Amino acid sequence: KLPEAYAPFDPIVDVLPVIPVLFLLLALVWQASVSFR
Amino acid sequence: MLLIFQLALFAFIVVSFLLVVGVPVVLATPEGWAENKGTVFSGIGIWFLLVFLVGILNSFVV
Amino acid sequence: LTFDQLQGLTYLQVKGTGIANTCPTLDSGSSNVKDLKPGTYKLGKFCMEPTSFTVKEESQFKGGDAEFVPTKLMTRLTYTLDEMSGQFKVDGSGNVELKETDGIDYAPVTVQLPGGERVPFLFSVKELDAKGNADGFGGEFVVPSYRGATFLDPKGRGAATGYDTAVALPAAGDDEEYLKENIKSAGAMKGQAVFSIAKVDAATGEIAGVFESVQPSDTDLGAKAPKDVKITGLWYAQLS
Amino acid sequence: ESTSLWARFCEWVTSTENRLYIGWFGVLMIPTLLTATSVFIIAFIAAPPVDIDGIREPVSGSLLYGNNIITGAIIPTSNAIGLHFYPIWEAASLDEWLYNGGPYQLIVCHFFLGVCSYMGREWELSFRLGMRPWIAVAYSAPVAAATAVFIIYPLGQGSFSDGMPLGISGTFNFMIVFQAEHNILMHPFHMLGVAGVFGGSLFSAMHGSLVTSSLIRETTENESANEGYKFGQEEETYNIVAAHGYFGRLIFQYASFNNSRSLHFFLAAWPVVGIWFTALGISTMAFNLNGFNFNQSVVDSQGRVINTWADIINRANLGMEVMHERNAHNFPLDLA
Amino acid sequence: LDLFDDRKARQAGFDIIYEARDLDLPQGVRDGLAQARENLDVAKARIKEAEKRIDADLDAYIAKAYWTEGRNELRRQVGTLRFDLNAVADTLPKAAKKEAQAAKNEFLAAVEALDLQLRKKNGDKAAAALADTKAKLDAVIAKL
Amino acid sequence: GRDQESTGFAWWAGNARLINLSGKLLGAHVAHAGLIVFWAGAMNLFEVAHFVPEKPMYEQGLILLPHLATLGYGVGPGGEVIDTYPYFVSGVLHLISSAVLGFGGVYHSLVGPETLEESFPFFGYVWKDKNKMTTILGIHLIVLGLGAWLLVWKAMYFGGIYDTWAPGGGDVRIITNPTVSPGVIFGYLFRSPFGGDGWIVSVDNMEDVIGGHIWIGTLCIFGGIWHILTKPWAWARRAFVWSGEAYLSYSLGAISIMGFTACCMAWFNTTAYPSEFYGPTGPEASQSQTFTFLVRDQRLGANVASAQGPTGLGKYLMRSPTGEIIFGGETMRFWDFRGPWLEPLRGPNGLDLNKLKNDIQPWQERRAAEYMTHAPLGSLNSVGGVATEINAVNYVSPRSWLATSHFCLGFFFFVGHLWHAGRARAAAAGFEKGIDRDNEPVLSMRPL
Amino acid sequence: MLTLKIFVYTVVTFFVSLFIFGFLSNDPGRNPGQ
Amino acid sequence: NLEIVLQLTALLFIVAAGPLVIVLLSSRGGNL
Amino acid sequence: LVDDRLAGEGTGKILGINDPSLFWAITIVFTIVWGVFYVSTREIDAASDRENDDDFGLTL
Ligand SMILES: CCCCCCCCCCCCCCCCCC(=O)OC[C@H](CO[C@@H]1O[C@H](CO[C@H]2O[C@H](CO)[C@H](O)[C@H](O)[C@H]2O)[C@H](O)[C@H](O)[C@H]1O)OC(=O)CCCCCCCCCCCCCCCCC
Ligand code: CLA
Ligand code: CLA
Ligand code: CLA
Ligand SMILES: CC1=C(/C=C/C(C)=C/C=C/C(C)=C/C=C/C=C(C)/C=C/C=C(C)/C=C/C2=C(C)CCCC2(C)C)C(C)(C)CCC1
Ligand SMILES: CC1=C(/C=C/C(C)=C/C=C/C(C)=C/C=C/C=C(C)/C=C/C=C(C)/C=C/C2=C(C)CCCC2(C)C)C(C)(C)CCC1
Ligand SMILES: CC1=C(/C=C/C(C)=C\C=C\C(C)=C\C=C/C=C(C)\C=C\C=C(C)\C=C\C2=C(C)CCCC2(C)C)C(C)(C)CCC1
Ligand code: OEX
Ligand SMILES: [Cl-]
Ligand SMILES: [Cl-]
Repeated sequence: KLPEAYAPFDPIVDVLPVIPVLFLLLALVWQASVSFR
Repeated sequence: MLLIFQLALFAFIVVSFLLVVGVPVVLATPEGWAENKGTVFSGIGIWFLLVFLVGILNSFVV
Repeated sequence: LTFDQLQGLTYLQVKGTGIANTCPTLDSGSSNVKDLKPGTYKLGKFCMEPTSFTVKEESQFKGGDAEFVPTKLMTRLTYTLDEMSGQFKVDGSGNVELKETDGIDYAPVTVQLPGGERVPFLFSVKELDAKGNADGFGGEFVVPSYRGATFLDPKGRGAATGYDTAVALPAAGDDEEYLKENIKSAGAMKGQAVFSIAKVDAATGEIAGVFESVQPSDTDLGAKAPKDVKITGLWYAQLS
Repeated sequence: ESTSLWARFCEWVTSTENRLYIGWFGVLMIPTLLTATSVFIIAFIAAPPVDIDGIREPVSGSLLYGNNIITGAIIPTSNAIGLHFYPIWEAASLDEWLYNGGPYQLIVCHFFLGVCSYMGREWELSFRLGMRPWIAVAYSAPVAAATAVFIIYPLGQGSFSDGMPLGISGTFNFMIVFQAEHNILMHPFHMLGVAGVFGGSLFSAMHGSLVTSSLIRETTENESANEGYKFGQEEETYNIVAAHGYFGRLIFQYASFNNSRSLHFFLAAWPVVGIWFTALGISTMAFNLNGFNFNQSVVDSQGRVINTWADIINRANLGMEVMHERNAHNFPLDLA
Repeated sequence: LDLFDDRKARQAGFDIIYEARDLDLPQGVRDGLAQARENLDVAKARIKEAEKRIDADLDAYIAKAYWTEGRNELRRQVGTLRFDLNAVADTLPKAAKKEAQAAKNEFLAAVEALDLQLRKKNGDKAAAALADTKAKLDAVIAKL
Repeated sequence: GRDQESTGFAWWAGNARLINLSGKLLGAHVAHAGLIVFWAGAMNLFEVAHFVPEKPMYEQGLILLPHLATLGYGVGPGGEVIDTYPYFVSGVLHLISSAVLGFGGVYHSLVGPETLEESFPFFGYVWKDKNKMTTILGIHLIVLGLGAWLLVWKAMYFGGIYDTWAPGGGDVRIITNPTVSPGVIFGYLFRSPFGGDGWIVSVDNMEDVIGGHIWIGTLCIFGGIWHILTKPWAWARRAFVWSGEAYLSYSLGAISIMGFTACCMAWFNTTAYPSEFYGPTGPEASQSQTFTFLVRDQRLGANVASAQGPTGLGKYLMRSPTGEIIFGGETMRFWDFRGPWLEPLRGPNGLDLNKLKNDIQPWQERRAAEYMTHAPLGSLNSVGGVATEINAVNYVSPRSWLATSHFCLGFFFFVGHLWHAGRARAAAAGFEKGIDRDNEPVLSMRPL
Repeated sequence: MLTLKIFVYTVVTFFVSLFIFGFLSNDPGRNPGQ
Repeated sequence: NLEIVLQLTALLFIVAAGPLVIVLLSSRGGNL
Repeated sequence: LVDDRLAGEGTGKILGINDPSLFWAITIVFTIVWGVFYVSTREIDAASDRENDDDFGLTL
């Protein structure tokens, strides 16, 4: 587990590792916004 | 110091969220990197200050 | 390699070399077993490394002079019996009685005769009880069945497990043609081994010599007649 | 012009005037594939039985030893060998080499080098002819599948005896045991592989039927329609717009490729991508990352397990598991 | 079937294998770490037996140049020495605990230096390293 | 950015528009670097949070914590995790460092210079400049050498590295005599990849592991200085395609090999990947099963040496085709396996029969029993055991995840070599867009 | 068998050497375009 | 269930932070 | 033992060189091929029509 001082912040850590796969989708939605120019 | 430490960590998380959205927006904005460049450096400076503040406070709380 | 030389080698220095399949050689020592104090010793590190496999073949040239023809080893370096233990009793008059108890005491070996015939056999000295003088002391040993009672043949037929008939033939199964193959037995046989002492080191309690063993081959769980296999080689042991 | 021996040799090797292109990958492909071909033909006809399981129970795989074309096979190397290198010179006699399954390793090792060099030789000719270099990429899909069943799966399992036998019935034994140990049917990658070949078969039939349906009339009815095409034609032999119109009405207008270049990329990508994943599937299952295991997934309120179709598959998998390599296992777990 | 009386099997740990394969039990219980920590007497006993192996078997192995036997003996019945030394040293008072840890590190350095010489097959340096190892071990046990 | 109208690359090949935009290409590579450091930090904290001390590391689906444990952080003797705080600061340090790395990626991509060749000649480059390319190769070669020296400094001066072969049980150990002999180093490099040899996957000492990284650290530094002070020779100039896409394909072919090697390292090696943290290997688990049944059947009373199987071979003990005494059954294939719990029972000739029936320590039995049940077999949905098993145990070995994933990455990055190297030659030759309709090469060749 | 091993080592080295020095012989220049 | 509520809440922000950047640039006529 | 074999399997020998004669087999063959290649480099490059200077080679 995390140290006791960092216990309230545990839920944030539980969703952090999925952020990098969001960048792939973020690039896709960025290209859609500019009409895939 | 536990309450002080967690407030500093929460403040660090909040300012990180502001930079996560604020920095790309001003960078993409043409006038942003010329005018808002001043307030971005303040955000970066505050972010680094909280990094060291949370870092030292970790010693007295863990 | 003597026993001390082998113990001075790491496993990585032996793995793949092939010297793991060699009985230790007894250098120096003596040629007189009389140097051994009479008594009942504890046989240890007994190992028998074959030096030749010959299989007796019936002579088609009449005369009935069935002789042991030379063979070609087929299963690589997996044919030395080692770690065999037991008791060794030395008599003042030179009488010798050796009795094996545990250890490998068996190794499946396959050799190929001229003509491409693979003859498997279970090279074993199981329950070896040899009595005699130092120059030659022989005895009989148990040769168990090459295949265990639960060995399934390619049709699923076995002795203690499997079909008792040819299931592939729903009608012609259980005919007189297939009765022999359907019924399988795992009975054991016996062989004769004659040992001889050539070197004896009283100080270290180590003995060595040669042996000759004659035993039957695999009977294919009673499906074929066993051939006669003559195994000649060296042997080594540590009395203690 | 070239006077040096090497300059003349390198011109001949890379010459595009040879009936069969050699190239530099061909100086590796030709000797390896001929070596594997020679031993394969000789072993398929006259090789002695091979003790595949390491339990001194030889398995006959040769025509001269009682097999037909369907049941004949080159038996994999003995389980006693494992992954150890077993060239003919590491055997005391050629009889011992044959008994332990030597020819399998000789074929597989030279064959793997052959297909890798065949893949490079495909690139090399494209470069010499000035065409785009990705036919070799499409050939990487069957190469990966061949590499997975002959090299990687034996590598992960720990023995060349677990490779695919070089035979028809031997292939079926490979698949059945593979299902029993890994549940390959429930693996998403064989699922993608099946969609790759079912889809590729569908797309081949559709593309072939659509082009054939749109052939521009250039012959009579007493001649083959093929005669309407002359090798080297600068004009198109079928009407792409007409074929698109048919398939557009068949489902709907935008479900059809109006672009021949996009259509042909799709014809190449779909089977190649599918075979890439099923090749990965066997490779992943080489390290025992099996397919989906839904056994006893559905239980009622009181805990009683309600069977599904997955459990019926497990019953079939159970039967193969307890029968493959009958005499080879002394202990209950099939960890090897 | 014919019956056999193996009721003695539970003694000498027939269930050690079954205990280690029980996922319900924590990892400490499966690996035997919890038992040694709970009952320090078994931990102290294994330290004494490990001392016996070092001050006896190793000397013969080095003299006879049985290098593989010496290295294996340093890891068989001794393969729990590091854990056992830590287990006993933890119970010591903090002031004594610090000194026991320093002594333990000295012994561990000597036994690894001895292991190098056995690997190098250097009899002279191994005998010198063995004598140092035996001296360091006595100091550690005295503190524990 | 750009568009297909002015570049000729569609959106799905959009990053190909950065080939000659060195400044934006820099930000692209720095931003992906921030992602790598971000994942390392985020996954580290994720594993630390989801870590329960009642289970071993390999039973919890952790793949990053074992890497920290092998470096000797928060592990006591015997592979027991004593403190996870070192694992925490590793995650935090990476997570924070990714932020500044991410900022530089975003800065150098969106608002920094597009091309560095004008404003910053030191960092500016053109792919055709072989001299400048080698300097960049030389510079980044030195930092790799320095990174290798960090490992040996950790293993020799800073705490040490976890040694699973350490006398007295596996523990963190200071490496004092690294093996830097040329014969040992060259022996691993040019060893066969087949069984028994295993190429470099068979390194079985931490002395050899950090002895090798001393060679790698030194070679990379000398190679860095070499490739900085020299430009490629004529033989190299006429052998390689000097284009940006060509240099990429060279690296793709290289890390494809590295991906495959990591797959085999995680699957076979037990030194750099201790079984205490990564779990048993494939060979280890199969070897542990026969060892477990050998031990339990001895107590029931049976001579394991004399016991026969149905096939006639030894049920418990047999001989390898080289003569060594090995475990019987199907695990005869894994006879070249070596493990910390099994070597004490092995003498020069193989497994020692006397030690197998007299001196089997309880800890050795417990290790083998644990390794057998955690064999590297599992399903896609992480159901432990063979495919013909019920949904009871939720376990897949980290070795299975590491080997399976990095083989798929290794193979796809080999297709990267095939793709990006083929296109590199065609584009340089000048026919990557198609055959010239008026100048078709085949039309000018003699018919076959 | 050593004679066989030396023969194969000679043969394998021969074809590999041709492959290595073949691609070192200005291979990229052997293309039909300009 | 407070844990999963917090996890979904934190997940809500991050899956929105990305699109929030794009829509702000699109609305403000940014160089995106 | 009963038969003779190289017994080099699984021994981790550099390039599989059990005996020094294999070294001469590889070295002699490589040197010969390298020898004929070395005396032909200039001729091969001459076909390029460029001189193998610092700007030689396929370059995009
Ligand atoms: C034209 C364009 C076309 C585009 C097509 C695009 C297609 C996109 C396809 C995506 C397919 C993947 C879908 C992912 C979401 C599915 C839900 C999920 O995943 O959920 C699955 C699980 C669920 O989470 C938890 O997963 C755990 C898995 O066990 C792990 O933890 C256990 C302890 O609980 C044990 O320790 C065990 O050993 C350990 O493995 C347990 O099952 C928990 O009960 C469970 O809650 O994982 C998790 O969500 C967390 C992990 C998820 C990400 C993992 C990525 C890393 C993968 C590495 C291996 C790669 C490849 C291997 C080969 C594969 C061959 C197919
Ligand atoms: C560090 C390695 C690397 C780098 C720097 C590049 C760089 C480049 N590649 Mg390349 N490539 C690589 C590896 C790499 N590639 C590998 C490993 C393969 C084999 C699959 C390819 C196959 C490939 C092709 C076919 C093409 C390129 C192309 C390009 C250029 C533009 C690509 C682009 O705009 O992206 C755009 C990105 C996308 C459109 C999104 C891609 C969607 C993928 C499938 C995401 C799937 C993720 C998922 C987790 C994968 C599942 C399997 C996984 C678990 C292993 C660019 C310079 C293009 C080119 O030739 O340029 C001229 C081109 O067409 N690459
Ligand atoms: C690791 C992934 C990665 C990276 C680092 C890049 C990087 C880059 N891409 Mg690319 N791309 C990718 C993946 C990636 N791409 C994929 C998967 C595809 C297929 C869909 C594409 C397709 C693509 C195209 C078609 C083009 C690029 C282009 C570019 C370049 C400029 C983009 C730009 O200026 O527009 C501006 C983008 C925005 C204004 C929106 C993004 C705003 C920020 C960056 C989002 C991230 C916020 C972040 C969380 C903030 C935290 C940072 C810090 C405060 C902590 C740039 C260097 C362009 C180019 O080639 O330049 C000539 C372009 O034409 N890419
Ligand atoms: C989704 C993409 C992805 C992901 C998530 C991973 C994830 C992982 N990879 Mg992988 N990889 C990938 C793609 C990916 N990879 C691709 C595309 C390839 C090419 C095909 C590879 C090739 C590859 C190889 C060859 C290896 C991995 C390995 C690993 C594992 C360890 C990572 C590591 O430590 O790296 C490296 C870490 C760093 C670069 C940071 C440390 C750098 C410095 C020098 C270290 C200094 C440490 C120092 C001693 C600490 C002491 C403190 C000091 C002050 C003294 C990890 C779980 C390793 C593994 O475990 O094998 C299975 C490994 O060997 N990968
Ligand atoms: C260029 C571009 C791109 C990309 C980009 C990128 C890739 C970026 C990255 C970025 C990044 C890479 C970022 C990062 C960030 C990070 C951060 C910001 C951090 C944070 C942290 C915090 C806030 C804290 C935490 C904590 C600790 C301290 C301890 C524990 C607890 C916790 C967890 C709470 C794209 C695709 C869009 C396209 C277009 C262009
Ligand atoms: C570390 C941390 C942090 C940071 C974070 C971050 C960095 C984030 C980012 C994130 C991101 C980066 C996000 C993004 C995402 C994306 C999305 C969400 C999208 C999606 C999309 C979709 C889903 C769709 C697509 C498409 C189109 C539209 C086109 C066509 C096709 C399709 C439909 C497919 C914070 C602050 C929290 C603090 C704490 C710590
Ligand atoms: C760390 C360590 C170690 C190792 C170390 C080392 C020392 C490594 C190295 C390595 C090296 C040192 C090398 C390798 C590799 C290389 C390669 C693999 C490649 C080659 C390539 C290529 C690519 C070729 C090509 C060619 C040429 C000639 C030119 C052009 C043409 C061609 C393409 C044909 C050991 C084991 C102890 C273990 C522990 C750790
Ligand atoms: O070798 Mn061919 O099949 Ca792969 O699992 Mn274990 O090992 Mn044997 O059994 Mn099931
Ligand atoms: Cl079967
Ligand atoms: Cl088994």
